[PDB]
Amino acid sequence: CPLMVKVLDAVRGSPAINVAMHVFRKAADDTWEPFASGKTSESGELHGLTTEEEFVEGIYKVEIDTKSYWKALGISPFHEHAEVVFTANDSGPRRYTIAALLSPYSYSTTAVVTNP
Amino acid sequence: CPLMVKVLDAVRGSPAINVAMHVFRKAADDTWEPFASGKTSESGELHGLTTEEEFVEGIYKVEIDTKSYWKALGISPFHEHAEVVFTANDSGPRRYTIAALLSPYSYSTTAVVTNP
Amino acid sequence: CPLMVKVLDAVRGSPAINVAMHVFRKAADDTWEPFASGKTSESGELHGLTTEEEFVEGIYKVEIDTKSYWKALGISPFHEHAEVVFTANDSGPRRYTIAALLSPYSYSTTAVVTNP
Amino acid sequence: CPLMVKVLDAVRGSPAINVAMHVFRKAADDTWEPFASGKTSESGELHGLTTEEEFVEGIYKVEIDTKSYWKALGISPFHEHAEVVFTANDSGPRRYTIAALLSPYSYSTTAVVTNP
Ligand SMILES: Oc1cc(O)cc(/C=C/c2ccc(O)cc2O)c1
Ligand SMILES: Oc1cc(O)cc(/C=C/c2ccc(O)cc2O)c1
Ligand SMILES: Oc1cc(O)cc(/C=C/c2ccc(O)cc2O)c1
Ligand SMILES: Oc1cc(O)cc(/C=C/c2ccc(O)cc2O)c1
Ligand code: NA
Ligand code: NA
Ligand code: NA
Ligand code: NA
Repeated sequence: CPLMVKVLDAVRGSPAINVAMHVFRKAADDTWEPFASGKTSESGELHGLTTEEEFVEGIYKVEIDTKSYWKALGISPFHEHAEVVFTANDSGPRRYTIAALLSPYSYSTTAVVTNP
Repeated sequence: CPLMVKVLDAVRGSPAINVAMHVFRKAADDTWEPFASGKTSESGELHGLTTEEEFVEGIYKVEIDTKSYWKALGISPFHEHAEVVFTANDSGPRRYTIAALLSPYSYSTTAVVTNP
Repeated sequence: CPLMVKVLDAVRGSPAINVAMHVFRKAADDTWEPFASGKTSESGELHGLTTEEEFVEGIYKVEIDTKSYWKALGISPFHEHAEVVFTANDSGPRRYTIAALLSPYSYSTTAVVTNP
Repeated sequence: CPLMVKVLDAVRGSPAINVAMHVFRKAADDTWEPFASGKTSESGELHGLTTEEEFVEGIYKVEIDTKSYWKALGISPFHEHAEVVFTANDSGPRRYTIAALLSPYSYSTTAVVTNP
């Protein structure tokens, strides 16, 4: 799994389940092209977004729909989404885990990058 | 101050000085219109971005050039930038402080929203 | 200010007001000796904890009563308290700002250390 | 696994490997009794600290030796350790994952609490 996203809920102390996210890749004309999308599982994880062959060098954006998550819990949050923009694979293939820890007015995000 | 941004360095335990950022506002066609910009002071703060009259309801994006900050310290960071996307002023004017705490592979952000 | 503590609420997007904390200093027998205390102001800040002359080399512990803060909001939090343990003044006086960003099941803390 | 701890490195974008930690439980006389200890694996995880039978209701403290971790990388960090103090199992048995995201002058920590 070259790209995995894990989302945690800092209010409830749980994985953030059924969180939608969209991945984009910067095109040659500097526009954001749709790349992949999905929803987190009961473990707060989204696996299977891409493959080694498809996940080429580039600038990628993961846009996590935190707003819908909070609104479904009756909370009016601050952010429209949490987004993570990064260059991937520019020194050869790597495995990326993007983690996001969510609160209504705050988020933290980190990356774990491993060389297979 | 209708909109202030404060940036902190989690590696050195200091304000993040001379950090550049642009602020955009979403246009009716979903493109990002230039709205404000600047760089952080020696206190890690950027004041004077906008005025109360100009800062009306909209979706705003603060795009913080964290990559240039880390590169100046000889550190190859994960993110291209840190971005904070939020609706502002939908219930009339508020004062917004956006804080960002930076590490090479991670950032945390929070908002303090106060009614004038 | 030799030692200041700032506390933020990640659920409500506000300073964390009226948050109680005690500061201890490690004694020669490894017990924690009372050193300072107070509660945060309407700005979420606690100033005036110590003076430069009294604040010498030692291991200090700031114990922030986050549990009482969340319980006052009807929220059952995870932590008994947030604690920040650090050596201070080992290279002579410095000014320390300890910031804590609170959620019910999570907290983040950072330090800003400045040379007078 | 009733208690698991996961530690991540925000500077290097990696699991925090070989991080020592000590777990204590508050005794009837309000002292901290040694409860368990171990070191994180190559995945940054420490499993097997305790068992369902041993992990009774109580106040627990996880003290993560972040100082030695940073010093081994040539970094003089701010904190002596990162500590997590919490009541466990007071409504019946739960499974706890404690996560900590480490930087030299900052740490974030969260808990995921699940009912088996
Ligand atoms: O506490 C810490 C930890 C750590 O990993 C690095 C530093 C200092 C970094 C640094 C790099 C380049 C430069 O021109 C100046 C600097 O201070 C301080
Ligand atoms: O943006 C958010 C999110 C969220 O989950 C809760 C709040 C407000 C909480 C609250 C609770 C008790 C009280 O007396 C006052 C309060 O404001 C605001
Ligand atoms: O651990 C963390 C995470 C994070 O996202 C922010 C902070 C501190 C933010 C901050 C905001 C306003 C202000 O006047 C001062 C501040 O330090 C601390
Ligand atoms: O306090 C924080 C802040 C933050 O941004 C992330 C975490 C947890 C991240 C995480 C990453 C990979 C994984 O397999 C599991 C995880 O829990 C904890
Ligand atoms: Na290359
Ligand atoms: Na409105
Ligand atoms: Na010294
Ligand atoms: Na009980």
